[PDB]
Amino acid sequence: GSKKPVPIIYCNRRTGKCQRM
Repeated sequence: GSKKPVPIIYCNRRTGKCQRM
């Protein structure tokens, strides 16, 4: 989408780890 106003979980392949953004 455009933005993520929700503290949902996201997997950052760059750092090979999922966090909250």
